Amino acid sequence: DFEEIPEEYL
Amino acid sequence: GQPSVLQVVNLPIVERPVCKDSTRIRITDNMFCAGYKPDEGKRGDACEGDSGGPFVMKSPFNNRWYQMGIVSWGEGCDRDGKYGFYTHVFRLKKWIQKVIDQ
Amino acid sequence: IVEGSDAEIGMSPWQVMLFRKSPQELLCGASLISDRWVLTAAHCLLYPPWDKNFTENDLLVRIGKHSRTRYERNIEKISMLEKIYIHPRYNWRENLDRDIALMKLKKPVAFSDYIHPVCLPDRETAASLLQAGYKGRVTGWGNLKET
Amino acid sequence: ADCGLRPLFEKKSLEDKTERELLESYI
Ligand SMILES: N=C(N)N1CC=C(CCNC(=O)[C@@H]2C[C@@H]3CC[C@@H](O)C[C@@H]3N2C(=O)[C@@H](Cc2ccccc2)NC(=O)[C@H](O)Cc2ccccc2)C1
Ligand SMILES: *[C@@H]1O[C@H](CO)[C@@H](O)[C@H](O)[C@H]1NC(C)=O
Ligand code: NA
Ligand code: NA
Repeated sequence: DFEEIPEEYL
Repeated sequence: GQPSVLQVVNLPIVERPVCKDSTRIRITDNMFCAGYKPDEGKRGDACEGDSGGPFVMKSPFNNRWYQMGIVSWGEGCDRDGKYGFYTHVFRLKKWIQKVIDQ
Repeated sequence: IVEGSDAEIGMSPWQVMLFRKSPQELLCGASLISDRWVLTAAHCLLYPPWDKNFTENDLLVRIGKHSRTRYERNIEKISMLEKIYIHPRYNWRENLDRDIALMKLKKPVAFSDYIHPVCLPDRETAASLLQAGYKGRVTGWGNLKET
Repeated sequence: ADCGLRPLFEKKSLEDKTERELLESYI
């Protein structure tokens, strides 16, 4: 249930 | 079961004899335990997922926060007669400095 | 944290979240001690009995957070690990003696209202504050209950 | 050299809701 983090962070 | 935001709790450091007598696990000088005793009423304890987190104290001398421990282990969570065990940061500071000095 | 309370904003600016890449989940708590060093428990990274042996690439550290699950845009900072250092004498075979590990960040993290390092004690500090009866503070995004 | 001083608290001279509890225990 963790919100997706920016793609830049691998 | 899971908090929506960061949780916090203040807990008193416990006497070594009491820590030792609360568990079957062998305690070493690189550990210390904290938490309220059954007759103190107040509760609180770290638990699964908190591992690695800091146990800090605020100095009344220079008013800075110091990390004295790291959440390490415990038998259950917030059980009467049981305490939270933390890695003794100062005891392992030579190693810390050695690594950072590289 | 069991029987605790909601932390205030900026209350623990040194709190760090060890985040697992895949599956994306909370791994452990940790702490910021300088712009490039994070302190945590050794058993968060290494525990052979369960076949746990994380490498730098398996995780990320999220700093400046408050909310557990949300990506706190413009507030939290996510760093990659350059290297992991586990205490050579960490005793995972028995009692987790010397349960400590350091993680060096690839790039320094910029401090802010929500990101700031905690101090490490010196002898006198430890001696005077580490006494039975004295209270410390523990923080984290772990279980609210044992079961 | 600014370790342990929180931007939103000590730096601004504001106390959090329970830090006093810690101070009180250090008898
Ligand atoms: N501050 C607190 N309370 N805590 C707890 C967790 C943390 C932080 C998280 N840290 C842990 O969980 C560590 C990791 C260690 C290795 C992996 C696994 O075996 C669990 C072991 N841990 C325990 O605390 C043991 C006691 C132990 C100490 C040293 C060597 C071996 C065992 N407790 C239990 O297994 C159950 O709690 C027992 C149990 C209780 C109730 C019901 C079922 C099982 C801090
Ligand atoms: C952990 O994994 C690393 C990388 O594969 C390896 O070098 C090290 O020996 C392993 N340690 C243990 C206890 O498995
Ligand atoms: Na015992
Ligand atoms: Na208890």
